[PDB]
Amino acid sequence: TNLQDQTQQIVPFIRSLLMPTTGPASIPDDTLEKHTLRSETSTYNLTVGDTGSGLIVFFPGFPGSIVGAHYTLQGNGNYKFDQMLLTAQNLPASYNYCRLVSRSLTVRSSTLPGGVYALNGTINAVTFQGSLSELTDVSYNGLMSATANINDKIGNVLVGEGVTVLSLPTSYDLGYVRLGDPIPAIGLDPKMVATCDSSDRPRVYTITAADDYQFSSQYQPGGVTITLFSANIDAITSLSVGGELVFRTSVHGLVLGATIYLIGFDGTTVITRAVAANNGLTTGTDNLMPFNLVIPTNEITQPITSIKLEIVTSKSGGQAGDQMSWSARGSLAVTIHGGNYPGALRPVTLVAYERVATGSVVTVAGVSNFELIPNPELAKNLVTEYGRFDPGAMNYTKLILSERDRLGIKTVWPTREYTDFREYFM
Amino acid sequence: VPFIRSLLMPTTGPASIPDDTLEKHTLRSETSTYNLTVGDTGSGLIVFFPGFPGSIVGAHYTLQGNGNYKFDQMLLTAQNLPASYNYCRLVSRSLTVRSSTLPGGVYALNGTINAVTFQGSLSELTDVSYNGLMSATANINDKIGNVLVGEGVTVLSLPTSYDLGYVRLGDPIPAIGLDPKMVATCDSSDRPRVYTITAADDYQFSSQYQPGGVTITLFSANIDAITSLSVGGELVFRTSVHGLVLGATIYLIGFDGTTVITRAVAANNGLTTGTDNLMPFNLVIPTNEITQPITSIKLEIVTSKSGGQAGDQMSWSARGSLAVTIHGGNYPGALRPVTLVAYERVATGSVVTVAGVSNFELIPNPELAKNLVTEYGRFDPGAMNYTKLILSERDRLGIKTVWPTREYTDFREYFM
Amino acid sequence: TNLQDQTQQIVPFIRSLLMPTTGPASIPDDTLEKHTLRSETSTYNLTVGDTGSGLIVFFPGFPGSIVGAHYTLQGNGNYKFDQMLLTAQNLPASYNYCRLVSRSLTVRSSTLPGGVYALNGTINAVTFQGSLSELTDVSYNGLMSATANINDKIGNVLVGEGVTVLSLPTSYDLGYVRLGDPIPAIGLDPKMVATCDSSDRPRVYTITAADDYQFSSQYQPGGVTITLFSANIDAITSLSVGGELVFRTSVHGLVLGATIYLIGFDGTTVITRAVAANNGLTTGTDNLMPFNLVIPTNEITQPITSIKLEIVTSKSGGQAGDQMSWSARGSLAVTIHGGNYPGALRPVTLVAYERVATGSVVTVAGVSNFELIPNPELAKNLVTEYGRFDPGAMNYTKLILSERDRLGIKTVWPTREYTDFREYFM
Amino acid sequence: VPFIRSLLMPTTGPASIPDDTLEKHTLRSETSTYNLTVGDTGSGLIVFFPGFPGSIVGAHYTLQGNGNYKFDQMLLTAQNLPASYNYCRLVSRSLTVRSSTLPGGVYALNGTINAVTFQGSLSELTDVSYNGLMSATANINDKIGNVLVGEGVTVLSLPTSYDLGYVRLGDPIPAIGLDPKMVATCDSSDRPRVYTITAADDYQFSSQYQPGGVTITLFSANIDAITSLSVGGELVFRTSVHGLVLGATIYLIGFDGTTVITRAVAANNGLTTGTDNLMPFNLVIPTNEITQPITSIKLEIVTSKSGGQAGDQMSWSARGSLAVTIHGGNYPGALRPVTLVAYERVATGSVVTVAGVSNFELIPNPELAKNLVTEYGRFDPGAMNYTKLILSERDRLGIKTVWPTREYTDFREYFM
Repeated sequence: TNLQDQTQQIVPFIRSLLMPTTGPASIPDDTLEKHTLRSETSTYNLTVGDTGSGLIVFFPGFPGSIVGAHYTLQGNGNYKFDQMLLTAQNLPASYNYCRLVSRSLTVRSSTLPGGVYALNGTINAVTFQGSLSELTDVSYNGLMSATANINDKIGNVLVGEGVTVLSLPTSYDLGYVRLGDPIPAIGLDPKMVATCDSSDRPRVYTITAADDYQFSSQYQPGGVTITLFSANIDAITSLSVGGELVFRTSVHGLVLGATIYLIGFDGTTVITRAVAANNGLTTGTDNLMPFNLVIPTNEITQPITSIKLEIVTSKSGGQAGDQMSWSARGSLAVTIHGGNYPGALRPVTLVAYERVATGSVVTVAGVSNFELIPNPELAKNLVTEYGRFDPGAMNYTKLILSERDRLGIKTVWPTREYTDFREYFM
Repeated sequence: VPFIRSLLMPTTGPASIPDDTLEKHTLRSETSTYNLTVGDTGSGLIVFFPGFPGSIVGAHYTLQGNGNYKFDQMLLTAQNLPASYNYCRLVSRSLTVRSSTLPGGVYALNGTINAVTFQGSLSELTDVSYNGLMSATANINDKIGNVLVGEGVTVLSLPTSYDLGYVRLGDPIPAIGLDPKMVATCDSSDRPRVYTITAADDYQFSSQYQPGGVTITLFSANIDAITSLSVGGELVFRTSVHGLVLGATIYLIGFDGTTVITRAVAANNGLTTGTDNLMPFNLVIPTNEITQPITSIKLEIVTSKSGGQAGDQMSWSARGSLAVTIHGGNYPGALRPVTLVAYERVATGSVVTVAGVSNFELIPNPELAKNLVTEYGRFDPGAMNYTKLILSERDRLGIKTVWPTREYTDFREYFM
Repeated sequence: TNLQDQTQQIVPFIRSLLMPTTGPASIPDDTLEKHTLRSETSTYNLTVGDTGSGLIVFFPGFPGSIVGAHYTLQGNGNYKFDQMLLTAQNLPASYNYCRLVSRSLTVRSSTLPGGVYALNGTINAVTFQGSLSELTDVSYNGLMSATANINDKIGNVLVGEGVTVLSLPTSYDLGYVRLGDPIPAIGLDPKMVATCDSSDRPRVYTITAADDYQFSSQYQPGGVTITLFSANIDAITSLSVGGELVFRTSVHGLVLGATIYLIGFDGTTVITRAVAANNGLTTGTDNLMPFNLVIPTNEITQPITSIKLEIVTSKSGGQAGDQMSWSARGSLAVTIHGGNYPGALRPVTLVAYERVATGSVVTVAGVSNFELIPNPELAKNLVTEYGRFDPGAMNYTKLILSERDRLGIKTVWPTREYTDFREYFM
Repeated sequence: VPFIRSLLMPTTGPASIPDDTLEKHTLRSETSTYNLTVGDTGSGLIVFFPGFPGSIVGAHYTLQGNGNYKFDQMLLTAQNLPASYNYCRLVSRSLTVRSSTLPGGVYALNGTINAVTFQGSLSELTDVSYNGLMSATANINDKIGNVLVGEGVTVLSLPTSYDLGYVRLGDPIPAIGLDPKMVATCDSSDRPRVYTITAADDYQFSSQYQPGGVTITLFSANIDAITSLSVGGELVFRTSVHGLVLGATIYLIGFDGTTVITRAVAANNGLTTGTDNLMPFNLVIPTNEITQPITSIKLEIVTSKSGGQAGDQMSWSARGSLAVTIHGGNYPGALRPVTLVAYERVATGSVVTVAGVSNFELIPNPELAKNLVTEYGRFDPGAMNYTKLILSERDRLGIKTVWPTREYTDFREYFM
């Protein structure tokens, strides 16, 4: 395939929705705003590990320049993070706002490593209607029993034929999200950043960590470490943590220390942020540590599945054999900025492969169709205008999406079936 | 259809928006008039907020004999909307700026007008000068230049988005306290705008001891704010020199560069060596003390060591991230469409006249909802498609946002 | 006049060269290169002084955002720098290269203050084929003796009529000019700038400052200051000073210091840079101070007219009325980076106004057409392409400019003669 | 062979450029061939200079197991042209990147190619990865994606400018010296590129005493060099502490992060209290020390204290600005047009074959000019207008700078 950008190719909405490789249109709905169309590609040659198996989490509907992430299944039974898939152009560096019109990806392996003379490999895929940590079984086999819809899952497509991910809409009449763009700033630190993050429709978890949890342990050198909770969260962008815990004690000479851990999908620790240090407890008094954590977007290198609180307690001068004890009563509220905008976390497409030869490649190639608002430096030079009026396009989209089971339009295609559906729709 | 009559001619009256937000409301229309005296250089800037749901129409700035501006006042509406209403929604707005002096001869008085419609907020502009306004947009019909003040400029509010919820105005809720200066309101909160400022990344600071302490500015960053704001986060300090005392102060800086609000965030933090020291940030700033618009934020750090020897070294190391939250910031209209009207060197003793009409979809507070009847919008089919068609053909029909006023009179007679 | 910005309107080069407010065209020549067409306005309400007189020094042909400079005239016959006349869009912020296509300015004072019944003022205006500090007589009457051509000057134009300035070409087949564009760079100092300068066709002034020059004076406490030379130079953008002076003496214990001044058009010192610091001398041996100066563009707030070198000599062990003496032999060079580009300094138009009523205005309004090359952030999002082919345009331009004394085409027009010429050509 | 045939098909044979530059010369055609060995990950980056007037074709980089790159070699033409010629112009150039590995079965081997043509230099690219190449331009005839290595890509050189003079090849001049490894050349001088870096604008430094001193990096900036450069300017150091001494070093960093060239700029430079202290910069970097192209530059000041004591204070403050002249840097083709061809994950045991042909107009050195005849160019009127007619209508005819090899083969067949 000889890919070219289609951003000067004017197209109706109904073609650009189902065939996103044609070019961008604008979304016909009640949001009237001056904007700019841009069609953006993404080309990858993913590497096959030593077992032949993997997992390609796709994020269809994401209103920005993240497509997904690739993982390699290790030999012991775990996953290991390879890289996050992106789009071609870094969209925060030139545009403030964004809104996804359509998207289509293509996963295929057909090109025979150097000492190999036969082709091997199969593909299972679904489209799960929740976030990545919400999914209960992420195997190759158990991936299929994730949804009850027939059209949202496909089974044992050969890896040479390939699969095709199609982005069906999560909503309309949506607002433009704010891309995480730098704002002008000067500081004494040369590696100082400041961004304007995506903030409309946030996601808030609340975690009751302890409701009078009694602690009891003996003295040890260096302290005693427990883990107060290990709840699951969902994060591709920035996030903040708030709340408190309230401590009571009857033993003198205790100091406290807490830390927050953010664990990725593959199980490794992504971020360690210290919370308390040299926090001396006083008996007969509700004393407390507050939680004021703000984690920026660039700290996140891979997606995040869980969050964890470890607390290190140690007596100052007991030194031999004595008790240590405290109680905890508090609640904390984790806020994910822009977590409930439909598409940022909600539809998750998983494409897993098996049996593919070691050292072979799995080629992922796609094209995204956005609509944007420029930043102050690019708006001096580029023209924005309202969308071209087309009546009866929204009704025809509602018609197609309502009568979808009999027309056989699916969000996860075999490539040979998507191709002659496309040629019939031509 | 009465909606494009109320949209292209907002002095005619209000009409309800034909979209799918079906809520009981009442239509009200409110005027804003001002006779603006002119400065000693004759020049200045009028920033407009045309899509803004609320009483705030604009802001006035006068340009000094230097290059810097000076805040004059805030252009508001006739009556206060949060004193009698809870929710609000903008239908349309028109705003005329003219010099009401009328020369008695043939050659006119001094002063011309530039007028651009910038598609981002106020602090995102690069050049705010009179010449430098006409770079800020590349659209042919969002800017007009070199228009005489005797003719005038008229500013129109074209939509930024439809299907928008009603926004809560900054209305007083019933509250009692011991301080007679207590103000408790219910601010606009839907669609926040959040900044994240990684201020320090293992930054080191070293200085000689001085009496009183050494003050540095850790960062400065451009943010936009007209209403309630909040700062939260944490800086983390490590040191090895004993006996340091830390104190931080936040700042909010205006469009004229003058400091609006100073809040001492941390005071008398004593550092401990070999541990991990905390300076957590907890600020809420109410709307009632935002006197002018806010353009940037600053953070100053003042460190000092008890003991007092002139050869002493003080040193610490910093890392952290802080987050600034603008409540109701990413609502379309509250900050993003900004119209600037700059007049240069008008004659001394001249009067510049601002006069307009705004049209609303309001919802009354409970003491006045005993007397006002609210009801659903009057249904007309095809108003939305005809609005979409007229705005799709905006370039060929010559519908602008700023213009000369006589061109708008010729447009208005041709449209009626 | 209600100015609008026409860059979306194509035009031939003959209509854009003679009537540059119509729109931008592409220069037909053998410089074949992908570019974008950009046309820019510039509007000013200049303030008249207390005497009513002044001067407007334009720069027709400058390949950048600098149009000119305004100087008011003081009550004691001196001048005083008001401001720089610039283009609306800062072109180095978003473009890297630049050629000028056309330009057309208009000076006019039709409006008058609130109580005044009558309108005063007359204009002289000349086009001078040399640089700014080469002009010998800058008086109101002495402008007319700056050129011998019928069409490069006009006098006694009433200020309510106005004067129009048109830039006829100085050359063709010129390369583009590297604008003073910002660079990606990080440093410790937060107010760090680093630019890529205009450097094609530089200008060199060499100055033999001394040739066995003998100094002798009595001892004053602190030393005496003497001015070794001063010379007329020409600089708007960055320049460099390089060279060396070699000192030789026979009096024990002397301390030398040197400082370089740069003077504006009005006489005030723009830039001071020290060259020698405490620089002790040695008897019986030639010892030397070198010159290594780099002046960036943003240090220069007004056009530079002369350069000066003051040398401060001193004696460490003070004694009442003893002799001090030295000798000098050295030559230093000044390199105005990109000074010899035809248009950047070589033609200058001066528009002097007299007897305008005080407190009134003088209004400068123009249109400048360019051909530019975007920066790496804007070339992601803007289409650039080759110029439009029209044969015989270059020959017709050469014919028009060969017979300009017969056809009556001039650089300095009076207004409404340009209007009836414009309506006849249209 | 005419010019318009030699421009679009450079394998045909060389012609001379029809323009107003009449000079006795001789025209020439050179062929360069490189069989390339693919690294362990399988990916890399070939960076072509499609308009370079001399005999430097490109540079191979290899992507490692981490994110880093490694320099392989500078790809060159067949003969070293500065050994035998003085001056040059480039007429045309065409290069071809594919694998000559000819699969036996039905399916092919691993490997794809991206390719873009970027209109600025190499250190001006924001993202240089495989995926991030195809964002670097907006023209659809300057980028292509997922091209198989079995098909391959083809790079064509279209003009950046015409009516440009010759450039001096870096030929050696006759010289004698005591040192046997003495190099003296005459290199490219016309149309320089000058950078101005205000390195410190009243910066202030403060630190404790340490043995060996404290090293701090003053600035870092992205420059461009394939041939010789120089550095000039000063720094004025003000201090207040006795016994200080300074020493600086300028590093030139390659495209892969590796330090290419280090030069001691000043050393054992003592500071005097209360006066200015000048540290002038005078560096000349010849062409032969540059092995891989330079994309960055640093300055690192090592402060120290004479007669030092533990825990003792040392501090200074500096101002100054610097100049960096790249000789022959603003000449069109030396640095400004750059074509990048990135290949990813080619199969194990496969070779990538860079092979092409370049056409020149050359003037010999005086040892070879006594045996070749040099003459004026051939006269063909209308070749320049026909060239302009082809290039002005480039999108309707579909003439690209990067081609698939099969589509350029089809173009070549129906252009014969």
